[PDB]
This record gives sequence, structure tokens and C-alpha cells, in this order.
Amino acid sequence: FVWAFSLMFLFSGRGYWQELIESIVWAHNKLKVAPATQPRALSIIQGRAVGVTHYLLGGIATTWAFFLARIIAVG
Amino acid sequence: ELRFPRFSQGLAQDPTTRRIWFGIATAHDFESHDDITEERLYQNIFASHFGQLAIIFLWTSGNLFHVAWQGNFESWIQDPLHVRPIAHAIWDPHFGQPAVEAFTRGGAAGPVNIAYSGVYQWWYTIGLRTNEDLYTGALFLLFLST
Amino acid sequence: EVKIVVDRDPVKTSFEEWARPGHFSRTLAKGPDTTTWIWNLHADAHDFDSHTGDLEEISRKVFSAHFGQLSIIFLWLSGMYFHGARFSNYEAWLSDPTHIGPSAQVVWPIVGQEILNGDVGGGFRGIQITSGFFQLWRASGI
Amino acid sequence: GEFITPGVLFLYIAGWIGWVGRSYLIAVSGEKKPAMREIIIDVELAARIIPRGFIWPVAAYRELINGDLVVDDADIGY
Amino acid sequence: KPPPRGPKRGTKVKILRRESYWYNGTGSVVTVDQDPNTRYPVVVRFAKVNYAGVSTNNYALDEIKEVA
Amino acid sequence: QAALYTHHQYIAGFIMTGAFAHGAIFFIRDYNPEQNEDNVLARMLDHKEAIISHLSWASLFLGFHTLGLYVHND
Amino acid sequence: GFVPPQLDPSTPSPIFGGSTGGLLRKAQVEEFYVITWTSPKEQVFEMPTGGAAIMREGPNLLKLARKEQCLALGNRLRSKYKIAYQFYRVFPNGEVQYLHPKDGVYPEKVNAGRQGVGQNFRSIGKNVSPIEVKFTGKNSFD
Amino acid sequence: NLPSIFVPLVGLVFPAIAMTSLFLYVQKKK
Amino acid sequence: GDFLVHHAIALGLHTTTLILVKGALDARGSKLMPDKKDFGYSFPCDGPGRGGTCDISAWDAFYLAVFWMLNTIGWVTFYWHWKHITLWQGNVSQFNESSTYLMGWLRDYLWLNSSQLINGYNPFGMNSLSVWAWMFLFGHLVWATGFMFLISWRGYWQELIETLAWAHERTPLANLIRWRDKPVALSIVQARLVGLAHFSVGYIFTYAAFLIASTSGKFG
Amino acid sequence: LFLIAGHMYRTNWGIGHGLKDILEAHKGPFTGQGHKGLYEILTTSWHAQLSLNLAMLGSTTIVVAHHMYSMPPYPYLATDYGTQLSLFTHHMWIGGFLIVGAAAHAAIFMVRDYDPTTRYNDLLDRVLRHRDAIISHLNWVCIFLGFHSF
Amino acid sequence: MSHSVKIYDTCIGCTQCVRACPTDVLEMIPWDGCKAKQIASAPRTEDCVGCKRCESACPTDFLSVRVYLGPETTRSMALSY
Amino acid sequence: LGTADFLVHHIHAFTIHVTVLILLKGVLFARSSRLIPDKANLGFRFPCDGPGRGGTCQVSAWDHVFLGLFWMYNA
Amino acid sequence: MRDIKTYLSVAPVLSTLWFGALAGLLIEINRLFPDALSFPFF
Ligand code: CLA
Ligand code: CLA
Ligand SMILES: CC1=C(/C=C/C(C)=C/C=C/C(C)=C/C=C/C=C(C)/C=C/C=C(C)/C=C/C2=C(C)CCCC2(C)C)C(C)(C)CCC1
Ligand SMILES: CC1=C(/C=C/C(C)=C/C=C/C(C)=C\C=C\C=C(C)\C=C\C=C(C)\C=C\C2=C(C)CCCC2(C)C)C(C)(C)CCC1
Ligand SMILES: CC1=C(C/C=C(\C)CCC[C@H](C)CCC[C@H](C)CCCC(C)C)C(=O)c2ccccc2C1=O
Ligand code: SF4
Ligand code: SF4
Repeated sequence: FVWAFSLMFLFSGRGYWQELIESIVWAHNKLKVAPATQPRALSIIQGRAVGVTHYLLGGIATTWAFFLARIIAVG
Repeated sequence: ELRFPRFSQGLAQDPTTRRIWFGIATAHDFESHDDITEERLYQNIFASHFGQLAIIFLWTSGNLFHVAWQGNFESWIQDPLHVRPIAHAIWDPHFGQPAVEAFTRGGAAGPVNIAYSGVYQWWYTIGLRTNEDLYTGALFLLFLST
Repeated sequence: EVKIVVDRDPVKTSFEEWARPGHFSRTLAKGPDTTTWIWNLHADAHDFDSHTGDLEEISRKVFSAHFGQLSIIFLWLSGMYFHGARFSNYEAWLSDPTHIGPSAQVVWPIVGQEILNGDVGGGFRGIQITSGFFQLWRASGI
Repeated sequence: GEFITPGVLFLYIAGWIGWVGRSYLIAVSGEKKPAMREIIIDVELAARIIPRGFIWPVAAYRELINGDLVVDDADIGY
Repeated sequence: KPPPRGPKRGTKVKILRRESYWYNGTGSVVTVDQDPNTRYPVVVRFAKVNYAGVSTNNYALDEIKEVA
Repeated sequence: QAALYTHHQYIAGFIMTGAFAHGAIFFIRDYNPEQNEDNVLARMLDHKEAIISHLSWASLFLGFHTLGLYVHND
Repeated sequence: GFVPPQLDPSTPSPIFGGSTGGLLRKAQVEEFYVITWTSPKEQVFEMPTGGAAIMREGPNLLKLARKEQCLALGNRLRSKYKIAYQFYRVFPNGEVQYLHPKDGVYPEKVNAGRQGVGQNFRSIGKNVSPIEVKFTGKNSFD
Repeated sequence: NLPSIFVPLVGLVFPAIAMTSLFLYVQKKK
Repeated sequence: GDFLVHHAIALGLHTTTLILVKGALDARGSKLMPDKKDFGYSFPCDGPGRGGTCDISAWDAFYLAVFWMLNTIGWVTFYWHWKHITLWQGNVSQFNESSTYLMGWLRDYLWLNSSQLINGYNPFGMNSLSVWAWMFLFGHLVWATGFMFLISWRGYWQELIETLAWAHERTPLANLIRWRDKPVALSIVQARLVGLAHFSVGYIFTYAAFLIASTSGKFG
Repeated sequence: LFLIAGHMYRTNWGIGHGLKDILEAHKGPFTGQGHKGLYEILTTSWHAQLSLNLAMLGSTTIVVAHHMYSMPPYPYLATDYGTQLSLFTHHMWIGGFLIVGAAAHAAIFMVRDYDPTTRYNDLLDRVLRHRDAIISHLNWVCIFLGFHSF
Repeated sequence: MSHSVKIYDTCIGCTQCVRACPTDVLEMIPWDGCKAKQIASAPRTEDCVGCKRCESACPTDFLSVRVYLGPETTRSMALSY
Repeated sequence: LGTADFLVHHIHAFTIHVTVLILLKGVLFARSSRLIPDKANLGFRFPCDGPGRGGTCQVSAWDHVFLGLFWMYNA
Repeated sequence: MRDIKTYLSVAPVLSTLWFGALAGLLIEINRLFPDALSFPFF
């Protein structure tokens, strides 16, 4: 799940996520719950940084669970 | 203009290979063609549509031709639940010998492909009964394409 | 020559900066403009090079920082030795090391998760470890 | 007690979280920079507001009638 | 003899420029330029920040609605 | 059966995406904000915030709990 | 109008061991650029195509294959060493064209007498929607 | 019989003439 | 089981709609760029300023949409096949229990039903199913090439070509051949389109192979 | 062996080497000025040392994982299949990452600390000047191996 | 003309775009519509590479220098070979 | 060590080389290239230089190591 | 003393303290009323 999750950050771009954030922000203005640290999308080099990090975490852990459970049972 | 693509001068003078890639993707976008006018915009679309019907009729004349030249259609009718419908024949000169045996099935003489598009049942229902109905079925659609 | 000249009390031990987030950087210190601020706080936490422009302070920070990294490892080691002593079948493992799995973690039974306590044998139960400390503690004659 | 009773139990709680948080943001809204009072939460002010979520169904429903639960066309900036 | 034009100072104003970042928002007038040729006189300061970080810009007289 | 039902759904998945895709090209190239003054079409550009957010809500509510109940079952 | 350009002579280029970032076949067919500057002291700088070469006293000359490269060095010289520079464009046949200051004055400050090519005297929000330009050679900005 | 002729023609020749035909047309200049 | 899957189906339609509907209504303009209409349906981006504007064209909204379409239709056809493949065997209990936890779908549908497919050819022999076994991997290969164009963006490859276009210009016997059209890396939008073409093709061929081979292997 | 090696570099008494002078004798015809000047750029920049240390410590971790599975050093480690697989896998990953780190900090040094007017080096200069050759040749091999391995 | 660079009337004459053009496109000309009495101008759009940094440094309401990407030439593509 | 081992040893020689290529390119071209002549001035980790000159996404040395991680994860 | 309290009031430190209390509470309830699939009081 984490591995497949990282793809959302690598494939897509920031300018789409910034705009969708704006519409979400508007609804909070309606109910007065708009925060004062203005919401922003992640910076360009952060979208990548989060993208690679999850991808590595999903890939390595999958092998981790694949190896230990296999070898422990057969020896 | 002055070269491929004939329909977009801005792309034509692009010296890099970008022109070739972009001369293919923007072929059918008739609005952004240079010198387009609202009369041309429709008349190209109308001519283009007839091009798309030609493909559809030529495509369906392919299916009838093979099913009635390399298929099990007359035999499949005789027992629909035990004769794999046949799509066409295989002639691939890379095949070794054990593959030639393996892909020979459906009561054919050489390798074949089993048809999973379900044409065999549809033509059974709507009344076709031999090969010969299919051949004229091929010719007619071929004529309609013409 | 080679000697030991150090300084005395460069930076005064105080809690003020602990309540001024982003004190280290001049840009971050002004406050949280947007949520972009709370990401740049961690991205430039350890970049001692960008905080100041001279080698002396960068040195003293990396030198002291390593001590923290060194300290955590010792704390990590301490747990591993402690855990192997209070929650392990080590002494049982020393009898038949061929066919008793090394176990040094035991979970509390809250939500059924005691099924994790495997029958690693040796009259014990628990998560079967694989870091191989037990062969290390035997090779040192513990 | 399978869905409806646990469900109402949630909706009570969910507003309590929702209604309290709204009160705080409004409470600190009128300050020199509301930015600082959200990354460094005011604990005392959040303590005199933490129980006001006990009666959120009553309080909110009066706001809706009085027409202060929402705004109309003044959205960004102020 | 002619009095200064536009709002004086501190008067909250509702922004009316459509493409601005603070459309339908409110800012504070910090100074109005009294040169007739100046094409965007009213210097408006805001409380939020636009995507560039800027928090002020000029504006035209008919794009400013003087709320009170 | 399987090769047919699966075939037509994927065709339908592609075609349905095109319908919105040429909706966007409409708003760009051929829409006219004067000849459509306040009619039903211009209003769908007037409360675009209300449409977008609620779509975001319904997706979020389905996402949290469909996945939620699933991990719990797992 | 006092704008007689500099009229490039043939001077000696800087000492350099040569690198792989020099001109390519584009120079022999399309165009290549030279940037002539005068130094008071023989120092060492860094070349836009990587590596370091040493400028020598007085009139230098150096050829680069683009315009971004001539200026990229042009900023470094004007900034680091407080030194003047032009650059040109050289055609395959041999006709050389004066490029950079274009008036004798850097484009940052204002000369009374240059043109106004490329301006719209209206705010950006007032452009015409794409329906108003269809089937014409116009664009919204044009 | 007939496949052994038509398979190569559409697999080898008809591609070759096609690629070489387009390559001249794409790379023309007038 | 059929309750939980249907919401997963329902989740797909809203989220897929959300991207497309967000794309359509913001095509004319939005706060990040209130004159988006002056650039057309498809443009790469608007530069790094104002915080970066990658993937802003209404084109890109269609772009991200296809991924959720393939996933959504993935969850639909998956459901139809497994429910029927248990029925046709008369083993309807297997779906009705395994289909409530994810490992049930991964173990009892994917892993279990692909036993006959992957043996299309082994160091012992081949079968009729070999062609579907080959296409199965061929599906995995194109799909995995798709990532290369989505993740690695243009500016890296462009610097790579320039070195190459230098090496070719200095190699003897090979400086006698000159490109007519200069070589450049694909454009930003082209890579997205190309990258999605591989992803879709590999995603159809992979499933289409597993769907036919697994069912036809048992013909039941 | 280590202890004797400790007594090499001059510290306060007469005996011992000078790390500066060792780097200033190896200069060759193809290389020009040789390792002159590397003493500075390896002394007034932490990002140089961190990049250089990371590669060696990165590489050593890998060699550790190749030896601990072939010369089992602890008793009853051989027949512990759970341990052998994990220990070999663990240090490969650790070794892999640390090498990548050596690329990042070497890259950071080129941007921040490198300066050819004061900390001038000749080898690091020559390496920059023919970088088009280095990548293109490494590009061809990666293609050659790509076709003949996969 | 390779790319089209357009400068509007909002511009406040700050000379931040001109200083940020890496290939010397824009330049400054006198005006009378600002306090600074100068507005930017783009008389050399041929060499305009398209690097939007020219207008990531225009500090106005929306923008006062705008860049529209058209067809690409051998210099507007920044080819060195 | 038979044939089946010979192939896989030449797989490792392949992924190691490719990983070296990405990281090595980043180190050398971290200050300048024929595309961007003043890349050094832009810092160590910057997203891009805009969509000009065909598109300059991911030219910063940080994005070369960002790419290397996958191949390190691959090798 | 004031600076210590302020630091303890910054967002991350409250989070672990708040969530930690929340985790303890839920774990206790599940220890006393386990399996809890329905709400059988009314
Ligand atoms: C006081 C807190 C608060 C309140 C009242 C709201 C209210 C609202 N949000 Mg919301 N939101 C918040 C915080 C809050 N938000 C935070 C912190 C985030 C970032 C994760 C979001 C992200 C978010 C999204 C993405 C969306 C909403 C939406 C909505 C609207 C529909 C309700 C909904 O879907 O809930 C959404 C609930 C969540 C996303 C759960 C996260 C909220 C956390 C758990 C609450 C935080 C409370 C705060 C930290 C406590 C302060 C205590 C104080 C004493 C210190 C509604 C106007 C939706 C909308 O537009 O519908 C119209 C929508 O799409 N919000
Ligand atoms: C499965 C996915 C996949 C594949 C096949 C490739 C393939 C390649 N990548 Mg790559 N890449 C991928 C995913 C993939 N990548 C992803 C996800 C990322 C993001 C991290 C990258 C990032 C990346 C970088 C950063 C680099 C590469 C490089 C390379 C190339 C070096 C290998 C080589 O020369 O082998 C040759 C090609 C193959 C082995 C492909 C299979 C070819 C077989 C043997 C035969 C093909 C059919 C044959 C031609 C017959 C034609 C039939 C006719 C009808 C046309 C190669 C083209 C490197 C490169 O190009 O420089 C050398 C490089 O620098 N890639
Ligand atoms: C209950 C029932 C019934 C009924 C049913 C119904 C009535 C249904 C409905 C349904 C429906 C009712 C559906 C719908 C759907 C829709 C859709 C699917 C949509 C689409 C849309 C679109 C695609 C759009 C587009 C666009 C855009 C985007 C923008 C503008 C332009 C355009 C328009 C193009 C009956 C009685 C009969 C029978 C029994 C059962
Ligand atoms: C009965 C029932 C059911 C049904 C249900 C339904 C159908 C519902 C609907 C519903 C709806 C249709 C709703 C609507 C809504 C709307 C709105 C509009 C709302 C609003 C709200 C608000 C506005 C709130 C706010 C707040 C508060 C008050 C608290 C928290 C905070 C805040 C501020 C957020 C079922 C079958 C499931 C089951 C059985 C039971
Ligand atoms: C999804 C996505 C986002 C959206 C993700 C965002 C905006 C951040 C995710 C939300 C985080 C989790 C904030 C929530 C945490 C807050 C501190 C609130 C805490 C309250 C909790 C205790 C509930 C981007 O910004 C982005 C940027 C560039 C490339 C790709 C993407 C991208 O794919
Ligand atoms: S895009 Fe670049 S070249 Fe063009 S004007 Fe802007 S800064 Fe200058
Ligand atoms: S990274 Fe690429 S897509 Fe993003 S802003 Fe830069 S040029 Fe545009």
C-alpha cells in the first residue's frame, strides 16, 4: 500500500494540487474555519522527496516481510 | 508550410525532431490547422467520418472471411458445446516443432487461434448456417466499404 | 605546533531558543507565513552550512552533534542487552542452539495480539528475532 | 445498538472536536498575527474552550438560526 | 486648492480587481498618489500574502470600493 | 462471457473520460461569457467551489471507511 | 545619436588548455558568438563550459556558441571583477553584428531614445477570450 | 500455401516500402 | 462481500469525476493563474514562480483522470470475474468468505488462479497457454517502461543527449553521417502522453492475458 | 599492523610524514600538477570529507556482507538460516544507501565550497574539462551491458 | 516573435525583469505613467529562451510582463549543436 | 558456478554501471552544462528553470541523486 | 520557567502528549470491554 501510495506524488504535479486546495480552502471560509497559516501544496522538490521516500519504504519492507516469513518457516 | 506537416507552418520550421513528433499528434485537430475556415472545418469532418465507416466495414469483412476460410463454423454448429470456435490460422516461421503441435486444436490441420469474440454464436442465432453465407457476407461488406 | 586551545562558554545554556522555533535561520525566524514554513523548518534544521558562514562554528556544531548520534547508539545497545536479559530464552538457547529459535521480544496481550507470541520453543514464547545477537553473546562467553 | 446507537455516539463526539476547534480559531482570529497562536497553541485559552463542546448541538443550532454559522459573499482576506 | 483624491489613510477598502489574489477581500490604504497621470494610485496593504509572498500593490480608483 | 463483459467496460471507461475532456475544450475555445449570461451554463462556473468541495467530501468519506472497514477486516 | 558600435578587432584569446565544451558544427553552419573584454590584471576565472582559464592583460577575446553563454560569463565579469564587456554575433560568411549594450548603456537603466516594441497598455485581465480571435491570425495578447 | 507468401509480404516488404516512402516525404524540403 | 466492493466501485466514480470536473470548471481560470484561457487546452506548465505550477493545464486534469479510470475499471472487472469464476465451479462459498479481507483477494484470486497461466512454458515443456504466458510478461514489461517517462522528467535527458550529440560529432568514420533533424528529448507534455500510453497498454495486455488464460485453462 | 601504521604522520616531534608533502610529490605527465592543492580542499570543507568517508564506509559494509555469509564467524550462525539471510540482506541495504550519500555530498561540494580562484586543484580541473567524454563513454557501456545482459 | 513577450501597463518600473533576463531580451524605456517614470520593454524577443524567470520577478497584482510560448527556433530551443 | 550464474553476474555489472552513470553525471554537471551555463548560481536543490528551451525539469544535482535512489534500489 | 512551558506548548509536543493520552484511554477500554461488536445498553 505504501509503495503504490508513493506514485501519487511522483506522477502528478504541484499546480493541480494547489488549485484543489483552494476550493477546499473556500469551504472553510464559509464556516469561518480558514486557518491563518495559509494552506499550500508541497514545494516542487518536496513532491519528489516524499515520492521517492515512500517508494523506497514500500519496496524494501515488502521484501522484508517476504524474506523473514519465508525463511523462518522452512528453516 | 514548405514540408511535413503541410497543415501547420509553425511546426514546419522547427528544425529539431520535435516537428516529426508534433506533426503526427496534431494531425486531426482541424481547428488549429492554419488557414482553416468554418466551411472547411465541417467538410473535412464529413469526409473523415466516411473514412471511419470504411474501416468499420472493412474490419467486419475480415472476420467473416477468415471464419469461413480457416474456421470451424460448419462443424461448430453440429455441437456448440464441444468444438472450440476457430478465429484464424497461424503461420509464424519462428515456431519450433513442439509449438506447432501444441497450437493445433479445434479439429484443424495446423496451428490456429481459438476465437473468444463470440462471433460464432451471434451468427448462429441470426440465421447464418454454412460457409457460403459468410463469403457473400464478406463480399457485401467489402462493397459497402468501397 | 599541535595543542589544545579551546574556548570557554561560547553559547550560554538557556531555554529561550527552545520557544523560538526557527531561531537558527534568519529567514525562518520571522514566523509561519504559510504551511510552507513548517516544512522548511525541518529541511534546514541540520544544514549548519546555511546558518552561518565560517568554519569554526560549523565545526563545533558537527562535533557536538556526533556526540548525540554516539549517545543514541549506546542507548540502542543498552536496550538490546537489557531485553536479551529480561525477556529472552537465551539461557535455554544455550542448551540446544540447534533447534530452539532465538526470541527476545514479548508482546502484551491486549486485542488478541498475543497470537504473535510464537512457540519458539524452550518453554518460552515471543517474537522470534533474527538480528543474531544470541550467536554474538555466545561467542563472547556470556 | 449495532449501527444507529454507535453512530449517534460518534456524531456527538465528532462535532465536539469540530465545534471546539472552530471556537479557537475564531477566538485567536482577532490578534496581531494568528499565525503564531496556532503553531504555538495557547493552552489556557484552549482549556476554557475545551468544555464548550459539551453543548455543541445546542450552541450550533442557535447559530444556524441566528445566521452566524455561515458567511455570504465576503470570503478571502476578510 | 483641490483636495486629495481617493481614500485618505487607514480606510478599509474592498478590492474589485477580478484577476487579483484578493478579489472580494479587504485591505488597508497606506498612501494615495496625487499625481493625475499616475495610472494606479491607491497603494493597498493587506493581511494575507499572495503566492509570491507579496502583500501590497497599486490599484485603480474604480477597482476600490471604500467600505465603512 | 468474460472477454466480452471486460471488453465493453474498458471501452466505456475510456469513452466516458473523453466526454469530460471535450467539455474542457468547450470552455476554452468556444464558450462565450456574454451570450450565456446567467443561464444555467454560466452558473455552473459561478459556484464551482461548491461543486468541487463536496465531490471532495464524498470521495473522502468513501475512501476513509471503505478502506477503514477493510483493514479492520484484514 | 552617439551610437557607433565597437567594431570587433582580432585580439589574443585567454590561456586555456581547451575543453570539450567549445564550439561544435553549429559554428560552421549557423552562428557563433565572441565576447571581447579588457582586464587590468592577469587573474584566473571560470569558463561557462566548465574548467578555469586565466585572463591575460588587456584586450581579450573569446568565442562561445550561444548567447546565454556570452552573457552568463558577462554577468560574472561585471560582478566579480568590475570589468567591461560586449559581445557580438559572427555569421558563417563573415559579417559580424554588435549585440550586447546595443546603445552603449546596459539595458538595466534608461536611455532616452530606445523603442517600445511589445507593449499592451491595459491590465492583463482585459485580454480577449479565445472565441474573439478564432479563425484569425490574431491571438489574445496580440 | 497462400499464407507463406502473404505473411512475409505484409511483414517484411510492405513495412520496408512504407518506412522508406515516409522517410523521403517527411524529410523533403521545398 | 458485495457490499464492500460496491463502495470501492462507488469511490472510483466520485474521485474519477472529481478530477475531471475540477479540470473542466477551472479550465477558464483559477487563483493560481486567472488567465489560463489564453494558453489553450494543453500547455506544459507556467514556470517555477509563484511556488511552482507543474501539471496545471486542463489537459493534465484529463491526464491524472485516466489513472483513476483504469484503477476503477480494474476494481469492476476484478469483481465480475472472481464472482463468476467461483460460480462456474459451483464453489460459491469461496468468494462469499474470502472477499471480505484483502489477503483473500490477493491469495485466493490473483495468486491461486494464475497457477496454470505462468506454466505456459517451463524448462520441461510448453503448452497452448504459452502465448498467453508470454503476453502476460509482455504486459508487465511495457507497464514498467511507463514509469520511466512519468518519473524522470525532461531536463535530465536533454543534458544527456548533448553529450551524445558531441560524441557522434567527433568519432571518425561516424562524423560522415549527419542528422538532418537535430536530436532533442521529448517535450514535457509528450512524455506524459507517451508515459501514459505505455501504462495503459501494459495494463490492458497484462489483465487481458490473465483473464483469458486463467478462465480458458479450466474452461469453467 | 594498525598500531605501527599509527606512527606515520608527523605531529609534534621530528619524526613523521607531512600529508601535504605526500600529496605534492605525485604529479604525472598526463596529470600535470598532480595532487597539489588537494590538502586544502580536503581540509577547509566538511562536505568533501563527508562525501569521501561515505563512499568508503559504504563500500566496506558491502564487503562485510559478502564475508559474513561465506566465513561464518560466530558459533551456530551457519545453521541459522533466519539470521544468515537477514544479516546479508541488511548490510547490503546499508551499504547501498551510504554510497548514494557520497554522491550527494560530493555534488554539494561542487556547488558551495568549490572555488577555482583560491582552492585550486589541477586533477579536479582536468576531470571537469573532459566531462563530455566521461559521460558518453559511460553511456555507451551502460547500453552495451543493457543489451547483452537483459 | 519566436516566443511572444508582452509587458502591460501595471508595471511599476522596478527593473527586476530586465536584470533577470539571462539572454538580454527586455530593456527599460522612459514613461510617464508611474512614480518611477519608466516602464519595461521587450524589443528583442527573438532570443527569448522561454525561461519564465523573467516574470518570476515581477511583483504586481497578477503580473506585468507575460510570456506566451509559440513556435520554437534553433535559438529559442537553446541548441548548442 | 555454471551458466545461470554467469548471466546474473553480468546483470549486477549492468545496474551498478547505470547507478554510477546517474550519480557521476550529477557530480560533474553540478555547476554548468551546455543547456544551463550558470546552474551553479541556482544552488544544490532547485526544481527547474522553467519550461523554456524545450523544458528544464529536473536539472539540479539533487534530482540526479533523486534518480539514483531507484537504481540503488534496483541494483 | 516560562520558556519551558512555551516550548511544551508547541504543536508537536502537545500532539504526542494528547495522542498518548488518547491511546492509553482506548487501550484501557478495550481491556475492560473487549470484543465490543455492538452497543447493548438500551
Ligand atoms: C477545527 C478543525 C476543522 C474543522 C471544523 C473543519 C471543517 C471542515 N472541513 Mg477540514 N481540515 C482540517 C480541520 C478542520 N476542518 C485540517 C486540520 C485539515 C488538514 C488535514 C483539513 C482538511 C480538509 C479537507 C481535505 C476537506 C475538509 C473539509 C471540511 C468541511 C467538511 C467537513 C469534513 O469533511 O471534515 C474533514 C475532516 C478531516 C479532513 C479530518 C481532519 C481534521 C482534523 C482531524 C481536525 C483538527 C482539529 C484541530 C487540530 C483541533 C484544534 C483544537 C484546539 C483547541 C487546539 C468542513 C467545513 C472538506 C470539505 O471541503 O467539505 C466541504 C474537505 O474536502 N477539511
Ligand atoms: C522496465 C522499465 C524500464 C526499462 C526497460 C528501462 C530501460 C532503460 N533505461 Mg530506464 N528507468 C526506468 C524504467 C526502465 N528503464 C524507471 C522507472 C526509471 C526511473 C527511476 C528509469 C530511469 C532511468 C535513467 C535515469 C536512466 C535509464 C536508462 C535506461 C537505459 C539503459 C539500459 C539500456 O541501454 O538497455 C538497453 C535496452 C533494453 C535492455 C531494453 C530492452 C531491449 C531488448 C533487449 C530488446 C528490445 C527489442 C529489440 C530492439 C527489437 C526491436 C523490435 C522492432 C519491431 C522495433 C534503458 C533504455 C539509462 C540510460 O538510458 O543511459 C544508458 C539512464 O541513464 N533509465
Ligand atoms: C430508477 C429507475 C429508473 C430511472 C432511472 C434514471 C432516471 C436514471 C438516470 C440516470 C442519469 C440522469 C444519468 C446521468 C448521467 C450523467 C452523466 C454521465 C453526465 C455527463 C456529463 C458530461 C459528460 C458533461 C460534459 C460537459 C462538461 C464537462 C462541461 C460543459 C460541456 C459538457 C456538457 C460537454 C427507471 C424508472 C427508468 C427504471 C427503473 C429504475
Ligand atoms: C436516517 C438514516 C440514514 C439516512 C441518512 C441520510 C440520507 C442522511 C442525509 C443527510 C444529509 C443530506 C445531510 C446534509 C447536510 C447538509 C449540510 C449543509 C450540513 C451542514 C453541517 C454543518 C454546516 C456543520 C458544521 C459544524 C458543526 C455545527 C459542528 C462541527 C463544526 C462545524 C462548523 C463543521 C441511513 C440510511 C444512512 C441509515 C439509517 C439512518
Ligand atoms: C497529494 C499531493 C499534495 C497534497 C498533500 C498535502 C497538501 C500535504 C498532506 C497533508 C498533510 C498530512 C497535512 C496534515 C497534517 C497537519 C499538520 C494537520 C495535522 C492534524 C492531524 C493530527 C489530524 C501536494 O501538495 C503535492 C505537491 C507536489 C507534488 C505532488 C503532490 C501531491 O501528490
Ligand atoms: S523567458 Fe527568459 S529569455 Fe524570455 S524574457 Fe523571460 S527571462 Fe528573458
Ligand atoms: S519542473 Fe517542469 S513542469 Fe514544473 S515548473 Fe519546472 S518546467 Fe514546469
